[PDB]
Amino acid sequence: PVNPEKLLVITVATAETEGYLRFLRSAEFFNYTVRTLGLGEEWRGGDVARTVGGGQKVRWLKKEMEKYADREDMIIMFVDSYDVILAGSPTELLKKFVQSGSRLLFSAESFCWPEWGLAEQYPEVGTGKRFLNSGGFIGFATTIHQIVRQWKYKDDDDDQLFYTRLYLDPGLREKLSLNLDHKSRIFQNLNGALDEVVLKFDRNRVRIRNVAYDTLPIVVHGNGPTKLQLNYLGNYVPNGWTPEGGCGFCNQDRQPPPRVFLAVFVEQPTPFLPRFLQRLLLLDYPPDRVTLFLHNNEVFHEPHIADSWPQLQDHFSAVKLVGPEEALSPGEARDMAMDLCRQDPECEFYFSLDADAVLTNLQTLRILIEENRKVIAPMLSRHGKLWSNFWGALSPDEYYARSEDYVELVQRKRVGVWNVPYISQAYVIRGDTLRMELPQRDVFSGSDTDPDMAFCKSFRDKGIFLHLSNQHEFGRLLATSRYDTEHLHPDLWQIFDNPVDWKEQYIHENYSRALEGEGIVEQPCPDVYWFPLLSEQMCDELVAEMEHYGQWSGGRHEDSRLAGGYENVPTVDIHMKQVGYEDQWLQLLRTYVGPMTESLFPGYHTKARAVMNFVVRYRPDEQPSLRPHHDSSTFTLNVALNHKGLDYEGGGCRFLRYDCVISSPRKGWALLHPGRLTHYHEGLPTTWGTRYIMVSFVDP
Amino acid sequence: PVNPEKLLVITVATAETEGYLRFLRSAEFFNYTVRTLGLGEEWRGGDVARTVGGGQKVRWLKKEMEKYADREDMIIMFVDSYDVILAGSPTELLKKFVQSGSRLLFSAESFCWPEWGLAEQYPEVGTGKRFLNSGGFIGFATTIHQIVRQWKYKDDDDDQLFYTRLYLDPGLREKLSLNLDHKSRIFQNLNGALDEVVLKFDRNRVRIRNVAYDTLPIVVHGNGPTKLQLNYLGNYVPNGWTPEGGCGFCNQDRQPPPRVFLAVFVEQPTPFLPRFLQRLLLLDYPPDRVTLFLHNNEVFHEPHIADSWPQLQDHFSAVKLVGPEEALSPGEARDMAMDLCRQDPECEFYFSLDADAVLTNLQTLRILIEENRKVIAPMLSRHGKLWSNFWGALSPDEYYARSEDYVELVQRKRVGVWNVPYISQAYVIRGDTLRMELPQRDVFSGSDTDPDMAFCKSFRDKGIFLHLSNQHEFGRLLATSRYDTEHLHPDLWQIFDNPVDWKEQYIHENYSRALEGEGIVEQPCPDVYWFPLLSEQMCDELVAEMEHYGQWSGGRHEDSRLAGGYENVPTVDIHMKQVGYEDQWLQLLRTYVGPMTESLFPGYHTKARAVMNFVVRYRPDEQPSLRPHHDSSTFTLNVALNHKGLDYEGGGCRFLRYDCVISSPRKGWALLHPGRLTHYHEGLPTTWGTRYIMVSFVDP
Ligand SMILES: O=c1ccn([C@@H]2O[C@H](COP(=O)(O)OP(=O)(O)O[C@H]3OC[C@@H](O)[C@H](O)[C@H]3O)[C@@H](O)[C@H]2O)c(=O)[nH]1
Ligand SMILES: O=c1ccn([C@@H]2O[C@H](COP(=O)(O)OP(=O)(O)O[C@H]3OC[C@@H](O)[C@H](O)[C@H]3O)[C@@H](O)[C@H]2O)c(=O)[nH]1
Ligand SMILES: *[C@@H]1O[C@H](CO)[C@@H](O[C@@H]2O[C@H](CO)[C@@H](O)[C@H](O)[C@H]2NC(C)=O)[C@H](O)[C@H]1NC(C)=O
Ligand SMILES: *[C@@H]1O[C@H](CO)[C@@H](O[C@@H]2O[C@H](CO)[C@@H](O)[C@H](O)[C@H]2NC(C)=O)[C@H](O)[C@H]1NC(C)=O
Ligand SMILES: *[C@@H]1O[C@H](CO)[C@@H](O)[C@H](O)[C@H]1NC(C)=O
Ligand SMILES: *[C@@H]1O[C@H](CO)[C@@H](O)[C@H](O)[C@H]1NC(C)=O
Ligand SMILES: O=C(O)CCC(=O)C(=O)O
Ligand SMILES: O=C(O)CCC(=O)C(=O)O
Ligand SMILES: [Fe+2]
Ligand SMILES: [Fe+2]
Ligand SMILES: [Fe+2]
Ligand SMILES: [Fe+2]
Ligand SMILES: [Mn+2]
Ligand SMILES: [Mn+2]
Repeated sequence: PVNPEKLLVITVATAETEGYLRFLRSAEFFNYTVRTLGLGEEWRGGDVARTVGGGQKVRWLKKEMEKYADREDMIIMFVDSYDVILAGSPTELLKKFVQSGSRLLFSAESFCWPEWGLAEQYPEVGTGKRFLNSGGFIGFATTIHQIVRQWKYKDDDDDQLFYTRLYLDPGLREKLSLNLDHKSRIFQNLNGALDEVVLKFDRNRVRIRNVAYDTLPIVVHGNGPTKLQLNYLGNYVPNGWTPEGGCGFCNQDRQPPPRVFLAVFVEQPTPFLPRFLQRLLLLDYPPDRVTLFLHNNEVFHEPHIADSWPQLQDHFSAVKLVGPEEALSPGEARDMAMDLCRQDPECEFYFSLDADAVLTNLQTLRILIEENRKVIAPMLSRHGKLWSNFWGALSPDEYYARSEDYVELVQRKRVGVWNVPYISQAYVIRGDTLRMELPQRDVFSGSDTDPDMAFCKSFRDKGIFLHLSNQHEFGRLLATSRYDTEHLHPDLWQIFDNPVDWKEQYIHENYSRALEGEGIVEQPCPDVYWFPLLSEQMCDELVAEMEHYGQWSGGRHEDSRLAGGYENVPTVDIHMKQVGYEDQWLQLLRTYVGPMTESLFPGYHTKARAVMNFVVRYRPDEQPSLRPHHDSSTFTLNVALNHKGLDYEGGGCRFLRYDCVISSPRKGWALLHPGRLTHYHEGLPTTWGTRYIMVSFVDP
Repeated sequence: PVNPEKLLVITVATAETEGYLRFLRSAEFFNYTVRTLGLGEEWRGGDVARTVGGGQKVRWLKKEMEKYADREDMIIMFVDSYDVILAGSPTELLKKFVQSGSRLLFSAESFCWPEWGLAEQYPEVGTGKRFLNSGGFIGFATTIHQIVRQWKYKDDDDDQLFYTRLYLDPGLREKLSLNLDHKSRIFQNLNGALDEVVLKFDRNRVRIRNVAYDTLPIVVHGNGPTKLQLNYLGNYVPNGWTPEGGCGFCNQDRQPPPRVFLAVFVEQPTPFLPRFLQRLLLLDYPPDRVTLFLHNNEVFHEPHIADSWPQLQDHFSAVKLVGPEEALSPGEARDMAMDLCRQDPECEFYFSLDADAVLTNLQTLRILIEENRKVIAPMLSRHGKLWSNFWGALSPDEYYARSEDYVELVQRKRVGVWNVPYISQAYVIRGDTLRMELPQRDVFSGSDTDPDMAFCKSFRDKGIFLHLSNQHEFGRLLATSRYDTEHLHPDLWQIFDNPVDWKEQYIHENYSRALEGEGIVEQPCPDVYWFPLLSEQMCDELVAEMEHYGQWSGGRHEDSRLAGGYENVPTVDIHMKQVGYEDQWLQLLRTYVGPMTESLFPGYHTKARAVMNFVVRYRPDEQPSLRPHHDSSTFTLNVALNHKGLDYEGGGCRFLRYDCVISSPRKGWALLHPGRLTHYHEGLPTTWGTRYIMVSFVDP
């Protein structure tokens, strides 16, 4: 058994990149011994991701190997560091090396690179990989020194070609006992073998398994165009995320805070923007340490920004508004906001937030800053759907693709901080990263590529990890796809696209607690129940939308009411189908009135059918009252839309057979009474002002 | 001015017939002086209504006139008595006689009788009547004596021919100044002039007016085949019935009573015969003075007669039953019953009563006996219709005809005792009339004529008046036309044909008082009303009719009930349409449940639509309960059909949302509760016996 104290891992790294630190973490997990060559030096090996080169690695290794030229007792493994993670122990590594019977074992790959013609000089192998890969090899220090000492070439010459031609010398190959890891027992190069590699999980550790050769490799090399696939594996292997310990690089549990440049982007008509702007004032971060930048591209949102701008300017240390009259494109606005933080050394963190991002966690900014990453984004999903603000994978031409663990992350079956290829809508970028690693102005612009994609690609080109955290509940994403702005209050029509946000804005705040019991629902008259339904904003906007239409009924008008025999009992009103809001109001009936009715009348079941839905207006000089009658309905919904005294005097509902009077209606509250046989009722005269009510004859 | 003390009326009468007494009454009304010739003698003038004759009148007048042969101061009017009424005063009579300028004025008529060939010897007249009528003439005693003294012929020779040939002597006509009353100024012969005579009314007196000649005749002669028309006029003229004094020959205001032979006739299947038989025990007349005869021709009624025969035999002095096994025809049975009283000198009055006669006035027998007529009938009409138990007129061939005052009598605009040509169903005949005036056995039989018509014709042939009294409310006539006896209880199906009687038998006795307020209706649970509806007999017969059908439902059966979502809530029941009683029960709903519902739920209006009508049976070994559910109805009718404790234990209705239980239902009482939304209810288990209820889902 070879002593693990005799094993030395040698790698090359000119800077402590995130890839290098990910490698060191995997090495320290198995208690490896790693000597790093080249830290602080300039990389003279040319463009590594674009062409051949990397000879500077061999030059540095050759100089380092002169100390160990006679050390037969020492085993040395050389690996890359930026795109390599370790998945096995040094004990298992050395046992597999001895089993190989080799004295210097190179990794094998599918492609004969960089000279494809040399592939016939290679020995013929069976199902295994056939050609040498310089990204990783392990052997005796003496044998390695005899190979690397022959290096006499330029810093940008290809290292793999140098090792390949030495391996293709049959005399040298057999004298020094050089070999290749054909079946990936030790080294797993990913390029050309993505469909052979799967994750193998354990309790507190993850590995990869080669399903082609049924092996458990020690070294995972994301060589060539497999960087993102290695990022994916690196989220688990070796102790990234485990079924028992969760993520092992996050903060599972949570004096001046860093100064932050908060940039808000409104690049399309967005629902509930006033609610988004008011939510900025509620973010749990000292506003004296936050600078606000807001780019609005929509003239539709100019009144919204203007309403809240005094409070924003009074809240944050400094504010800046870039409006639609500046003709900025989204890529230009995002370049400008980011460069405003880059050119300010007092900007310690950059926080980009889009209008369709609803942050339910007011501690989002603290949590992401405390995660201490270069770039990190909170996970935000469309409510009840799989769509969210990140991608797990890329198609070969850098387009959307679904990763194998995307659904587990969105559903939060696995939580942590994840290295992902794409993020959007909300992210926190370290300001020093913008200054030292991405100093260019054209991060979002420069191409015909989409700005969101150009931003992520600009960071991936620099080796910057794009982190995504589902460690906490952060928020959701608003549906903005087909937002109809051709209304006086477009957010009234958002009951389908954004139901959660529509409820919080238009459904009464105490509605849910009333539905869950708690003695909020009243019964002022026998079998006439009284519960809060609509918020004051819903009533104010609904009435406003009615008067904006203006076509109130009068004579020649018929309602589904029943007086003495044949008799016409009309109201001055506007029906929901007149204004195009019936489909929306019927959804409110199905979602909110239906379940309330079944709770109050045990035994009754309803789908909330309603042909007659309309808003009644009462006025002393128009029609101030409604004479006794029945309703063509099983039960009737009567919602007060304004305040008694403030907006009108008099009014009220009176149930004759009980001598019971709803003297003082409540704005947004609803009456629930049977419509036939027993509740002959009457609308008491409106003596002053104007009285609005919303009426629905349910289940006719 | 001729002194009325010089006027003498001479008439002939062998007996004081009703016609003679009607004449004397009219004479005494105007204070006439009447000498009657021939009382007590045998009529030897032959058949007067069948051929020529009447010379016995002239023989008696001739002998009487010898006293007055020289009395120039005396005016004498001769008239018939059996078919003559007086309509004017002697003063008006004598003024018109002087105006004629005649010394002996005969009545004129349209027909030259009895020798039609003599009519050319008559003088030519204009529009007036041309020929002599011997029924009435007025003249000086001297002139009359010179005419009648020439009588030298047989008792059965024609008097009119004797007077006619004397009048056709032109020398005698002009010497004695004989004349005819061409334009009916004094005498009005009815034969050949019915369309010229109308009644002229006054405050306390009625006359007749001749519309052809615009005259007011003094003497009305119903000569020949106009007896019934004179009977009609005699009901008014001169003081029969007047607009101010009413009838002047009736009892407008009401110690052993006379013995009576009560004959009951059941000649067809008759509805409510048990109720008729029980009503006999309630007639307000001492039953020790009544003999009961009952002829039943229907085997369908044998059980009914048998049920009540012990009580009848115990009630009346003597009883006799003639059943269907005797093969008697209605004419033979009515002959037998009438002759049983005729051959008994202890029978003082005969009271014939048919099964379709409902006597609502228990004092009917006293009232009719106190009227002191030979034959008298109480007016009984079909409820709300014009059909009744008498005719006002006859067609020329002795068939039905409507008299000019028929509707006034049936509607009781004119009330009194009326001389009518036909009566039926109920009449009281003086026993001595049967013994002295109609001794024949074949009163109803003998012809192919209908028995009811043969009976009336037998009395009209003898000059017996058939009196009808609408002076009081006496009763009604049952509809027996299409009585369907193919049921276990046929009277259940009588809601249409006899609604008044159907109500009194099957609608609860305290129902009406409950509908009119009076605090009988209860409200045991909120909006669940409780009122009496069906009598105990209705419940017992309805349940019996259900079990006689026997086809109770079970599995595979569906009702219009609503449980949790889609759910089947059936009952072991029989629907009304299965047994052919839906049209009848729907009538009960329209007539009795409808108005009660509108009274209890002010504002609601209903036509009592009900598709689901059925009788539910609950049993411990079958289906003892009904689980919570709603009803496919606006309101539900729940009628208990038997007694709790006596017929079943347990059971009852429970309304869940009110924690209210109808623990003790009442037989024949009905529950009225809404069927939807608020009154989720349940049928409590029937632990012992059998529980029946009638259910209707109204206004679905
Ligand atoms: O700026 C740098 C770039 C690279 N390196 C070292 O050199 C190693 C090679 O870089 P990469 O992993 O990105 O390159 P790949 O493994 O994808 O394949 C590439 O390797 C080197 C290139 O010259 C080859 O042409 C190509 O095969 C790195 O893992 C790192 O250890 C630095 O130390 N500083
Ligand atoms: O039985 C009788 C019948 C008749 N009379 C007297 O004789 C009168 C004539 O009898 P009716 O009124 O019934 O006969 P009418 O007036 O209809 O015509 C008839 O009169 C007598 C007949 O002989 C004639 O042939 C016919 O014209 C009676 O009014 C009555 O006063 C009797 O006193 N006893
Ligand atoms: C929702 O419920 C709360 C409490 O149940 C309501 O609150 C109160 O408001 C009144 C005056 O508006 C105060 O006098 C009370 O002290 C408040 N109580 C509490 C506990 O805060 C609240 O008004 C309800 N919402 C609406 C829209 O009516
Ligand atoms: C109709 O109403 C009368 C009285 O309102 C009911 O009569 C009483 O019957 C009870 C026992 O049945 C007696 O104790 C009372 O004394 C009776 N009262 C009177 C005033 O007679 C009668 O029962 C009702 N009819 C039905 C069918 O229930
Ligand atoms: C690494 O070595 C330390 C001793 O310095 C030991 O506590 C730890 O358990 C080792 N880890 C593994 C995975 O063997
Ligand atoms: C008839 O005479 C009596 C007197 O005896 C008189 O009282 C009565 O009024 C008279 N009737 C008429 C109608 O003249
Ligand atoms: O004004 C009211 O409160 C009653 C009006 C009513 O019942 C209706 O909407 O038909
Ligand atoms: O048994 C009862 O009283 C209730 C039965 C019922 O409600 C029904 O007829 O459907
Ligand atoms: Fe309307
Ligand atoms: Fe209403
Ligand atoms: Fe049924
Ligand atoms: Fe029911
Ligand atoms: Mn590499
Ligand atoms: Mn006569």
